Amino acid sequence: GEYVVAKLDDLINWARRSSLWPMTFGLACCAVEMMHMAAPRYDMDRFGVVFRASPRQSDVMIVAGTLTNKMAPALRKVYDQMPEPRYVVSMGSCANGGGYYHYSYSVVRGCDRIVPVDIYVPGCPPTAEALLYGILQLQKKIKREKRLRIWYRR
Amino acid sequence: FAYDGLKRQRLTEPMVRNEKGLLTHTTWEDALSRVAGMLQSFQGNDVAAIAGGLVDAEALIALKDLLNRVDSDTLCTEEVFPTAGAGTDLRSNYLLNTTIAGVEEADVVLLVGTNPRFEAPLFNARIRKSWLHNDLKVALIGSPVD
Amino acid sequence: GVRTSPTGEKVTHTGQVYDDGDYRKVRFVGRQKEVNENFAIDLIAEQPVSQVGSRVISCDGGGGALGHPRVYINLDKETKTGTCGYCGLQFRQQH
Amino acid sequence: ILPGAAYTEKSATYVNTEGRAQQTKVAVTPPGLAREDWKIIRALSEIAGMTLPYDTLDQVRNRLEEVSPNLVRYDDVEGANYFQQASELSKLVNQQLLADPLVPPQLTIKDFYMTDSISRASQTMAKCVKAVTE
Amino acid sequence: TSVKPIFSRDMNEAKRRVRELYRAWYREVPNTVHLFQLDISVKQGRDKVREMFKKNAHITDPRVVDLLVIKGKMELEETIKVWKQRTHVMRFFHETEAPRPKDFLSKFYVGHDP
Amino acid sequence: PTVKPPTARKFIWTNHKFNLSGTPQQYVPYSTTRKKIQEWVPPSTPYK
Amino acid sequence: LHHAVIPHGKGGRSSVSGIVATVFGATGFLGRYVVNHLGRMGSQVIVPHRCEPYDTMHLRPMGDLGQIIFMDWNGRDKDSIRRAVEHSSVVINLVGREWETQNFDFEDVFVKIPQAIAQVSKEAGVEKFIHISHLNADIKSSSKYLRSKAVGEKEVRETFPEATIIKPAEIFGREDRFLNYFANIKTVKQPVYIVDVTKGIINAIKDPDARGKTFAFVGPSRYLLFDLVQYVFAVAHRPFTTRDKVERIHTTDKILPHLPGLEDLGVEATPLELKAIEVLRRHRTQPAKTIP
Amino acid sequence: RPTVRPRNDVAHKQLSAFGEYVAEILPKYVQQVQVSCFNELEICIHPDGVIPVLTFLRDHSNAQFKSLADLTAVDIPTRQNRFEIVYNLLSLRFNSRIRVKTYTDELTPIESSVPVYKAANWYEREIWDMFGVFFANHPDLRRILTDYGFEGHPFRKDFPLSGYVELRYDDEVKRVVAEPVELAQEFRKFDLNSPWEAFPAYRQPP
Ligand SMILES: NC(=O)C1=CN([C@@H]2O[C@H](COP(=O)(O)OP(=O)(O)OC[C@H]3O[C@@H](n4cnc5c(N)ncnc54)[C@H](OP(=O)(O)O)[C@@H]3O)[C@@H](O)[C@H]2O)C=CC1
Ligand code: SF4
Ligand SMILES: [Zn+2]
Repeated sequence: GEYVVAKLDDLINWARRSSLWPMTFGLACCAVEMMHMAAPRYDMDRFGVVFRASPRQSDVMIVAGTLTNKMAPALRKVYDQMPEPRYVVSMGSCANGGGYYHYSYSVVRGCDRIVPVDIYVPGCPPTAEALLYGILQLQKKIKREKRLRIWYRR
Repeated sequence: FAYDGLKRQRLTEPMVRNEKGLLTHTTWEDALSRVAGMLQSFQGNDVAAIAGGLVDAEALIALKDLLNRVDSDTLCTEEVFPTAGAGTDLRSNYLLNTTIAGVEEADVVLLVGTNPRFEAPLFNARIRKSWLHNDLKVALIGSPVD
Repeated sequence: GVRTSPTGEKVTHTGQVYDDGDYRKVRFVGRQKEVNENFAIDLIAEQPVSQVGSRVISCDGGGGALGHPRVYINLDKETKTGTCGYCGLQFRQQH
Repeated sequence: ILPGAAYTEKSATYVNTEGRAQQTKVAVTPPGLAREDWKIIRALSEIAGMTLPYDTLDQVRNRLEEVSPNLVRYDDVEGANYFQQASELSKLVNQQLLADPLVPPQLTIKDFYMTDSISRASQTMAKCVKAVTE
Repeated sequence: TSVKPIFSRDMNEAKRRVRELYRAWYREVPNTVHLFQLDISVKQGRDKVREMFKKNAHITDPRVVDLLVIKGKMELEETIKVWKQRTHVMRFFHETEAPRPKDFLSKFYVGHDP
Repeated sequence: PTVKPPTARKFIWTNHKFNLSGTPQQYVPYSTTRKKIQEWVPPSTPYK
Repeated sequence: LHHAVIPHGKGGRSSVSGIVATVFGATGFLGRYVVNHLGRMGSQVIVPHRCEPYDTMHLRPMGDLGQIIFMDWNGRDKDSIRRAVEHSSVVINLVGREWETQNFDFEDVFVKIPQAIAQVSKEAGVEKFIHISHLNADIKSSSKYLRSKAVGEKEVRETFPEATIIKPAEIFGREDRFLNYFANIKTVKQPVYIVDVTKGIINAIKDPDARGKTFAFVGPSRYLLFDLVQYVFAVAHRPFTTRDKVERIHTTDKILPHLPGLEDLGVEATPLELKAIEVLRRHRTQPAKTIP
Repeated sequence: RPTVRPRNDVAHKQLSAFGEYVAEILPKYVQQVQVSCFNELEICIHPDGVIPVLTFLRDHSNAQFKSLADLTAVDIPTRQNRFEIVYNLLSLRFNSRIRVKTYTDELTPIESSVPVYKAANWYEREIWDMFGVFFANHPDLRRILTDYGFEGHPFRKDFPLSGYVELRYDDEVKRVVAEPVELAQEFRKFDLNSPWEAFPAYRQPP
């Protein structure tokens, strides 16, 4: 029986990591490098990562740029409308911890004050390749998930 | 250079004696309750205070006001000063009335029972300045210190 | 020169280690304490003293422009060696 | 034991040998649970039902002014007079001089470095004492 | 002591603007509680509005009063037009800020701040 | 590196490691300085 | 106090409360509020969890960097309990299930697991222990849920005598299985607000007089179950589950005058009428009569 | 001299001459005229002269400063009138730039220049938001950059760099909340100024 549960986890994990549909908050500079990840050289679509997805068909939110206090409530609302399972990738110093505006009166010091974060991509900005490395790292995180194995043991 | 002593042997928490007679950390609430209880049960000469060398004036008057409210006037310092005659009635009895800068105006200085070099190094330096530039005449009654 | 404490936690080259009652070592439970094992203080001590035939030698740390600012070391005292203030290499005037 | 603050950790009034009142400023706060000294006594007075009539630094310094007005004249040297009156009283009672010679407590540099709790706790002052005695 | 006025030329005219602003705020609270789906009562909303006015009761400069009303009108415009979100409206109530101690002893126990 | 090998140093890692985030070998930050203020330790024996 | 746990700051996110807490059952209803209030004031929180890390994600924003630490644990593995508690100054047990599973019955969640946490905490030297029981815990209850709560409540008091035991009534709140339970459809009830229970728990950690005591957390008003369910439907704008669950809902809320309550920890009980709409607004597509 | 920026005396004279020209024509408002060593002309005016002086520079046939390049403020707390209002204008006809400066304090309105330049609309909103200077007769004066309900004017020298409040999501109330700002690492103030004078040419008489 546990053999069945192990293989269904593999199946659903494979499907979810193989069809990661992102919503990008293109907040600032870092949005440019995610555009270069979609561009032909890296072609995120070839991994199953569609270029643009609506928030309600999205699986991963990519916070790409500085999150201000004025924008923080809007970002939380979009996260709360994401169907589950949902993941958050924080990309760039600004989103990671405030970066170069960390000491500003108007900047949230890291988007993890507003939403939970699964992957932190460092850089100002991270290169398109560095972002792609972070996306592939999120895929490996999903591969490790054991939702049914843990469900069967409750 | 003595500032590094501010990082050693510091008192960081209130302490009280426990059942075994050893000092043990406690809260501010608990420690002050123990003191307040003993303070409320004594009056007059049963309560005294001694002020150390580095105490500030705000704490000196607060402690004086507190013991005065149990009718205690035994507010003492470690350093003696004769209470004979005027005592501390007149400030001029216990002050450097000439002022430190006044040394540069003097022509004779009589030092009595003191070693200013170590007691007041910057005061002694002000004497040497006068000695060097004003041809000040200095005499000492006491030990022949350098 | 890495050593462990009575708790088994490794002491860093800066002498850091959480003591017995420090809760903060809970951060290492299920993970690890990053420690660099190549203590620079011990590595420099392994270098031999260079014997030179002059009162003053210069050191730039090697590699020319890839080293450190060039400094001149006085070797008049025979009690000890001349040590470069930048890289720690030692020099001694011969006889 | 009530942990107080050192002179680098409070804004507090000191009067030098001239009678000149000066104040410190807080450079760092007291360590751990230590508190400003006049606040400890003020807090103690309230728990003992004898609340003192001042709640801030400015108010305790208003109190200091009621007792000795010169204590809040910062950097000023207030002259003191009436040496004649003091001299008259000093003669009223005759006390004999002891035969002991006048010997200062500090005779050499070794006695200079440690004279209070702060300097007695200083490792630098210990090195100085060792250096001049050896 | 001659200065350029903002709107009011004296405190009597300034006070008329204050009362108009208070009336506008008082009447808007029931709508705000409904549109923003607030969990406060209308009484709480109006009590908060009254509190905000009261803390500025001691002003005697008509220019300062004028600026306070100008800012009050802008705050009301942001609320009426739903430029604010629910978070902005609820920031007047400090719902997650545990009360700071006020008496001397409580402040003495916790830290060094006056 | 088969044609121009890197310069050898004794301290250079002989075994490369890949990204270890999410494993028991992940880096955990901590302060590398020692305690600054030393508290006074009361005497062990009783004497009030 | 060890120097690391002396309080500092102004009680905010970046402050240091001096509390180092292990919260078992932190991924549930009560746990999310407890962890939030601990992280609000800058406490170190250790979160042992049995579930997927994905299911602990909502806890991460609750503390500043490094203040929330997650660990795996198994209720039946005492070594995993020892790892989680050996650095803590307080242990909080919120473990429980409203139903039984093939792997865990009520005697496991409410007796065996709490006793093991209490015993290992005692051995590890933990000073404070806070254990959540139930107001209606009773070995003669018709509910196997409430009978186990009584047995375990006794074993904790014996194993860790200094434990603070808290006995809440039915707790209502956004994620409750009480008001939501009625909205998803003889007896007097005295339900208590989730934030009140959380504040009571937090103040028990600080209060030294709370050690060794047993508290009953109840709301300010008593209601007939019929009058309460009627009010829920009115608030939800709606025209007006296991066997053990039904027994609990029909058990009258005990009145234990001798026990200290929320007012003995400085907490004012929140009336249901103030907070009911908060919980029931999402259910939308006359205050209830109270017993004097 | 390869490293020294060359001077331009022809432009310096032209701008100086136009500076006198402007001051002769608008003596009611012009308080000072100066030309910098890198050839920028600044007219300093009484705040009453904003509309007349700007209108003259836009419309006069020897001016034709049709473009408002920028409008901003500078906070100088030591001055009685701490706010300096700066208008940078461009004349395409004469390929020239000019700067007009006036002043105000916290409580004194400045006349809005939207009637002269429609570009002024948002700039004056930004000055209101960042500095708290009120512009009279503005078609729509309100904050433009700061968050809704934000208190204070961040660009004032006495406003702290990190402000007074910071935001986070709170799970208990299920929304973003504002709280007094605490920093895990305080911003480290640096004292960088050398104690030796750099530029004798600007020494202030003692
Ligand atoms: N809510 C109420 O109305 C009242 C509750 N209580 C008590 O308060 C405590 C918490 O209440 P609540 O938070 O509502 O309960 P929840 O069911 O909401 O959360 C229960 C917690 O227990 C954990 N848990 C359950 N079974 C196991 C297990 N076998 N091994 C390990 N962990 C386990 C769950 O973790 P996972 O997510 O991994 O399942 C979850 O974190 C419980 O003890 C409950 O009985 C008392 C009175 C009233
Ligand atoms: S992290 Fe760098 S590149 Fe990205 S938005 Fe911030 S400043 Fe721009
Ligand atoms: Zn060198």
